Amino acid sequence: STASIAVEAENFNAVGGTFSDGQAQPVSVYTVNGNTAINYVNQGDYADYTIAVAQAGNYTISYQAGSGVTGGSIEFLVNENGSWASKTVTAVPNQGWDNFQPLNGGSVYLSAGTHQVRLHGAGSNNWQWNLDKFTLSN
Ligand SMILES: OC[C@H]1O[C@@H](O)[C@H](O)[C@H](O[C@@H]2O[C@H]3CO[C@@H]([C@@H]2O)[C@@H]3O[C@@H]2O[C@H](CO)[C@H](O)[C@H](O[C@@H]3O[C@H]4CO[C@@H]([C@@H]3O)[C@@H]4O[C@@H]3O[C@H](CO)[C@H](O)[C@H](O[C@@H]4O[C@H]5CO[C@@H]([C@@H]4O)[C@@H]5O)[C@H]3O)[C@H]2O)[C@H]1O
Ligand SMILES: [Ca+2]
Ligand SMILES: [Ca+2]
Ligand SMILES: [Cl-]
Ligand SMILES: [Cl-]
Ligand SMILES: [Cl-]
Repeated sequence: STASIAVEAENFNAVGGTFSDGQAQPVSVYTVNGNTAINYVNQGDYADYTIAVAQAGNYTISYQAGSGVTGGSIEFLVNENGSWASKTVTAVPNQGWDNFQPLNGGSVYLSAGTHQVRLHGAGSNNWQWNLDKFTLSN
């Protein structure tokens, strides 16, 4: 029942958000030290991903995330029949914008099938976090 699904944060299907950050898109892509990541993530911004899951299970979520402020949090949601369902919310340690560190994001039950997942800038700060990737492990 072991399984591992790595998702590159830059590989979102769509991004969204109201915060006026002056960029072409509400969330942007950059590279640092060979790591391609999303940045300019503000409060209320989000990134959507479509994920195929062959093996049903209670997956553990790990993020390769950094932040340069206090009050950034990653909320992981799944779109369940046209309504977003909040799964976990994880504060991101303030250890530097480009300093990605493994971050435990809790667990989420995923059935065998295809899931729309959203990562949302849920924290209190105007500025939230940068993200290299996340992994779902069973
Ligand atoms: O004698 C007094 C008077 O003197 C006059 O000469 C002055 O004009 C003065 O006026 C004051 O001046 C300052 C002090 O009080 C206010 C007053 O007007 C004024 O305060 C400043 O106001 C600015 C707007 O005009 C700003 O708000 C400024 O705050 C800063 O603005 C920028 C720069 O540093 C940050 C700070 O908030 C902010 O930058 C953003 O910071 C984020 C972290 O908080 C983050 O780094 C953002 O960048 C992102 O970082 C990572 C995630 O995504 C990317 C992205 O680049 C990257 O990977 C960053 O943009 C405020 O101090 C008279 O009183
Ligand atoms: Ca933004
Ligand atoms: Ca990446
Ligand atoms: Cl990917
Ligand atoms: Cl939680
Ligand atoms: Cl769950």
